[PDB]
Amino acid sequence: EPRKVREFRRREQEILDTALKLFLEQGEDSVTVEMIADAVGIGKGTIYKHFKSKAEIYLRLMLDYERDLAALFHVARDKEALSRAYFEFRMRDPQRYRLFDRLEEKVVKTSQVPEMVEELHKIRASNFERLTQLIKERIADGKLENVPPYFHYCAAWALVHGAVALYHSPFWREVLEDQEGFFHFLMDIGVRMGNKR
Amino acid sequence: RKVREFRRREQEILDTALKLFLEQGEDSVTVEMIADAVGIGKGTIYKHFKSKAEIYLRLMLDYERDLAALFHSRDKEALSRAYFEFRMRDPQRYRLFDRLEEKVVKTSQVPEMVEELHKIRASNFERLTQLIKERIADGKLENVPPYFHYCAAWALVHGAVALYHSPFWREVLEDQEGFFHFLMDIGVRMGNKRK
Repeated sequence: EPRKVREFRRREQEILDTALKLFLEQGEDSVTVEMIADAVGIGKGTIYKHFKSKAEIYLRLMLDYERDLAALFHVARDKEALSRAYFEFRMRDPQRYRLFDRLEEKVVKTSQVPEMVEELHKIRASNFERLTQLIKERIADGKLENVPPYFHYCAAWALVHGAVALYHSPFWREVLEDQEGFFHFLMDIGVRMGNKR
Repeated sequence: RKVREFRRREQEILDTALKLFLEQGEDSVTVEMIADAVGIGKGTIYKHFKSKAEIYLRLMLDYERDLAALFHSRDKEALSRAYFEFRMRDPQRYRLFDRLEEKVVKTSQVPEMVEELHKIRASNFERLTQLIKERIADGKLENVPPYFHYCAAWALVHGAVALYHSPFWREVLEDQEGFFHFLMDIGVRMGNKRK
């Protein structure tokens, strides 16, 4: 684990953590590589050693999301607890969720960075298979109703999507007085959704 | 009472404006095109609808009155299910109405109808809150603030409508009518108390 590489990776990560933060505070189309560099304490030449364009930063953030999801699914693990962790992971960062929805149009569906996008789709396919495997196992264990597994997949997607929209609604955030009470209620809903009667 | 040369026609004007709105996008549809699809000239501008905005508001007002009629018609579970069915049928109309919130409702257009829309939406909000409170009191729903259940119903419906607009749904999901009733089961079962 040489020092040179540990410290290259650590800077790379600060670049990414800083870019996301700037993207979410100011709107991604404002933010340049240059501002991300100034935010981190480094210059043009240095940031280009890690990312040659904002688009590579964009895709790398989404790849890291997909790798984080992959790591959550990676022994007879507790599938109920994994279901809860899956919803918590998905609803943790609603701003990032919403950013990724726009990045889907602005860079994924254009292959501005074609090698990274090709990779993104393959890990997504694997995460899709991992999530539906969890579904099939909860069905086989009698927890989930025995309907096509994509029914539960689509339910989960819908719940996460509207939960994120709920958090972006001016009307909704004020009615939501106890926000962590509600969050845990939402997790319970997700784990319990489509449970066999 | 012979009044209904007007009645019949009005419902046909609305039914056809909406269809055109959803097929071609509302910004592109004119009263001219609506009188055309229905088979009339401009016996539509005295047919109520002194403008398209009045058609827009009428459609939203009709939607909220039908929602109101749902709550009026004893079986709280069957009513909960009818509510989700009502909200999730026609996701395209749900999306039109969302755009009209910004394009029409939150402006000075047709203020008398917007005022009425705000009132009956508050009415319907209170009837939903009340059904929730009853289901909590009757032990069916978990005893947390009613707005927990209300926000959760809003999120399910909203995410459902987006799902119905998604590349996934219309190309890989096979059994759409079974899925629909599965999603309504989920809404009815959301937040139920476990004994």
